[PDB]
Amino acid sequence: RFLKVKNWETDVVLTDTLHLKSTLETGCTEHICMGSIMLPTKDQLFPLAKEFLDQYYSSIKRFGSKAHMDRLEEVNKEIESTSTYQLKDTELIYGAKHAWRNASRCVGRIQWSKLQVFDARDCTTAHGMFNYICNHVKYATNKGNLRSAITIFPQRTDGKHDFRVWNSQLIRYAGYKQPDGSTLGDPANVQFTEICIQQGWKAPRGRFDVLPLLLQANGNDPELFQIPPELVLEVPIRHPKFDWFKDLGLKWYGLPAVSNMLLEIGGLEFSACPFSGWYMGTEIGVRDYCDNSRYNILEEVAKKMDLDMRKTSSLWKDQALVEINIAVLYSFQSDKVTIVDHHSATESFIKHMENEYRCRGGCPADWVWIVPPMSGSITPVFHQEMLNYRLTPSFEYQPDPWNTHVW
Amino acid sequence: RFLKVKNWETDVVLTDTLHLKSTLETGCTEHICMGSIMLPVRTKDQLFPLAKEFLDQYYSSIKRFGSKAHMDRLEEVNKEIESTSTYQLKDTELIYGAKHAWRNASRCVGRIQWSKLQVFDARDCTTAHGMFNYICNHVKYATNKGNLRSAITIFPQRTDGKHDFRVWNSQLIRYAGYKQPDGSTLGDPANVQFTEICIQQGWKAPRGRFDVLPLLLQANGNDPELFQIPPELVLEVPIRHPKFDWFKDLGLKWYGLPAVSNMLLEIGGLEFSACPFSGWYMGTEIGVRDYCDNSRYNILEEVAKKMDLDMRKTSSLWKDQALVEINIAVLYSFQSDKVTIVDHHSATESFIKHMENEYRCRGGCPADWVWIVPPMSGSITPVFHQEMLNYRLTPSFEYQPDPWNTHVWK
Ligand code: HEM
Ligand code: HEM
Ligand SMILES: N=C(NCCC[C@H](N)C(=O)N[C@H]1CN[C@H](C(N)=O)C1)N[N+](=O)[O-]
Ligand SMILES: N=C(NCCC[C@H](N)C(=O)N[C@H]1CN[C@H](C(N)=O)C1)N[N+](=O)[O-]
Ligand SMILES: C[C@H](O)[C@H](O)[C@H]1CNc2nc(N)[nH]c(=O)c2N1
Ligand SMILES: C[C@H](O)[C@H](O)[C@H]1CNc2nc(N)[nH]c(=O)c2N1
Ligand SMILES: [Zn+2]
Repeated sequence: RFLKVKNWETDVVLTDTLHLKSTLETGCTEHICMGSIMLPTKDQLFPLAKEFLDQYYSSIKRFGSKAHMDRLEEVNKEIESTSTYQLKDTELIYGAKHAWRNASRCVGRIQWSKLQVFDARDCTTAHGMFNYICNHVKYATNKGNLRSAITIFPQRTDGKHDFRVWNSQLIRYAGYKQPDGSTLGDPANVQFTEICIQQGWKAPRGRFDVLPLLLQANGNDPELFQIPPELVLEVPIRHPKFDWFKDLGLKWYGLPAVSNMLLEIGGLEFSACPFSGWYMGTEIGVRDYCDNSRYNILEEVAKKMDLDMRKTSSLWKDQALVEINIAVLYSFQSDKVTIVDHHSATESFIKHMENEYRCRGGCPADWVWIVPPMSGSITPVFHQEMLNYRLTPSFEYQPDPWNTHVW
Repeated sequence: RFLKVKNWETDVVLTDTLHLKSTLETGCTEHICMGSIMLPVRTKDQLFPLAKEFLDQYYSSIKRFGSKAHMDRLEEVNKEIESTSTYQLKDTELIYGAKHAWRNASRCVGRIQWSKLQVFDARDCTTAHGMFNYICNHVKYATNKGNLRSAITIFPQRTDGKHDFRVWNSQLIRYAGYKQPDGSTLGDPANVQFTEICIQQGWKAPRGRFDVLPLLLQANGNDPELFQIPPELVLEVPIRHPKFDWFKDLGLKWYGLPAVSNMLLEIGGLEFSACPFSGWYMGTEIGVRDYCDNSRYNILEEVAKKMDLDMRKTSSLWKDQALVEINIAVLYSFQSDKVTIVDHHSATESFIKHMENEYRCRGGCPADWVWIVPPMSGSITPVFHQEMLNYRLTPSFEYQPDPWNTHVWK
């Protein structure tokens, strides 16, 4: 059926048909919605490859052409002979860009077409991966003028020769469980921070220690590598009015780079495909700094501001939250490091949504993830009905490597 | 089938079995989620089974399932339906049904209070004047001079669909809205259409910024009638700030009693089209939505100016800063005038405790994440980190089309 999506702030109604092309399951049913759940053969391969190629040739205005038929049959024969196939560079680039385009949880998709794709399919060792990663980090960082990019390592074969980046993000801070029972550094990485130790790393036992890369090539055991400190751009956090802010000793990295997801293109699976863009202010100030299970710094900032913390009704938590986020955006803009505020980011997404509806007939979006973690209703996306569904190519979650690896 | 729900902040995992008793559809499919969509005369046939389900639930609740009383009631109702095409609920069943419709309301964060609902039986009402009296008594009871008490008033159920009882107002108390020929709006933009209907029906509008609308009441399917709610019964709170003396000069105020009056209460197959209910406000409803929505009073700018914030670039978060102070103002004003109100931190914390309790004693708690998470400071409230399952259980409250779109004028 043809579904319609309305914006209750502007009355604008959009009709969605793109969902009719969805193939994967959402996790919901006619009786139950699981919209807030974080994680809901040669015979299988060709139809997938066919699906992909058809849309590829359709995008290049050559659907049903000789070239299309030729390619479709070449891949077909290749699969029947090699149980798999290889994507042309042009197809790989198209696929990576569309996987981003179809990422329902990403609010920054208005940038989808500008993706720089690095073909790392000729890689064979961990030192090789380290080289490709350093180059990606340096390219995307661009002295502070961040550029979107993704590096694609060799596709899956027999499931035993998988390339995998063990880190969840190329750049993250370590976490250590102290005697006090408390946590030093980022609590979210405690476990990983230990697998590094349990592997050889020499943790400076610090609050903000950039973790090392744990690279896995061809299924072998992962190796560690220190990212050239000179390549890891960091920003000191200070408030544009509270001189005492710098005394908190807070800093964060400028390059957000997810490295544990799986890129699926035409049936082929790329288990190591780290990608990076740039931060939206709230990701750091609200989630990394204020989540109770993270650096949880609200009380500290609350105290230094001297606001009544006796009653929650004084909204001291809210007041403190705003100041921390103003500081983050100020520190990044002052160090000339790319970053976008939730107001600007959400405005762009709405524009992107309208473009996608009139050009592709729709745009899968996960409201739960798209609406910012603070000031939700004062951003335009809060009032925008959204339809979530899965389209391929796509980025998927996958089990951690240390829970499936056979040393 | 068992369904696990996890809180990523506490790692506490809960198991849901209650969904197995869900019957109504959600709108979602196995290929698409419609979780963020605002809006996703029965026959004797589909009536007794609906009646049976409810009665079994009721007798099981009082530990009398299978009792002679339980069996006799089923026979009584069956005979009634086949004999008259419908049936009448006993007072006890109505109270149980009303409380559970609230308990099952997936979009309500105030459910920890469900068992404390005061139910007023207005099923003997026959005229609009009759309805007005019942509503006035409800408003006075619930207000209780500022110490708000939850309540619901239930008018006669639907019969053939042509004698419906309806409260045309969306809320018992709301401010009028007026569109100016220059395109601007005086008052609350959200109530312009209804305000026009009221004027056309003869209401003499004072055309101000905060004029309490009159009640438009429909009884027995007849044309609706206008009634002014006694001013002395409408509790209002002047909004001021604890530190900003200029805030009060913004001339802002709001009523203390939120009273939804356009929903349909479904109990055991019976439909009650007029069932106004009220509780008390959570601060953000007024401060964030009624005052700051671009399509409502939209006071962000004026407030940001007076605070002299840097409004040249959004990156200064002047909207966020102004938003917090306005919400501080709302909470402070209500508490000072001793009118019940709850902040979002307290309300969401209570909901989490309610939800965990329900999972243990009931086996589940349907919840709509999109609606439960507050419209400001989302992630610093426990609910943001709580996975929730949304499904429909009956008794329940449902939306129904606006009466002016379906009413046959006499
Ligand atoms: C251009 C700048 C970009 C911005 C402003 C942006 C912003 C966002 C934000 C705010 C989120 C939510 C993060 C979280 O809460 O964990 C997100 C998620 C995501 N983005 Fe983007 N993004 C950008 C670039 C990218 C790129 C380059 C790709 C891939 C090629 C991408 C793929 C995704 C995916 C797959 C998710 C969901 C990840 C998950 O489930 O953890 N994004 N993005
Ligand atoms: C004790 C005070 C109560 C509080 C703090 C509370 C709070 C809330 C809030 C914050 C919402 C969302 C409002 C919106 O964004 O439009 C809501 C919705 C709702 N509540 Fe409660 N509530 C309370 C009492 C009640 C009562 C007495 C009932 C019924 C007997 C009830 C039934 C519902 C329903 C059905 C909805 C959804 C209405 C809609 O879809 O517009 N609530 N409540
Ligand atoms: N802006 C981002 N954001 C995505 C990565 C940063 C994000 N703030 C983060 O820490 N994501 C983690 C933590 N929670 C997610 C999960 N799925 O559990 C992954 N990416 N980009 O390429 O520009
Ligand atoms: N706290 C409430 N809140 C619900 C009523 C107030 C709410 N803020 C409101 O104005 N609801 C309207 C506007 N949006 C809803 C809709 N369905 O479109 C109804 N109720 N209570 O019983 O205590
Ligand atoms: C339980 C709930 O799904 C979870 O807390 C989600 C909510 N929305 C989110 N939205 C974004 N962007 N990022 C997140 O990590 C989350 N967490
Ligand atoms: C489109 C989206 O569903 C809509 O804006 C919803 C979001 N969450 C909400 N949550 C509450 N409590 N109240 C609302 O009116 C809404 N509006
Ligand atoms: Zn759903």
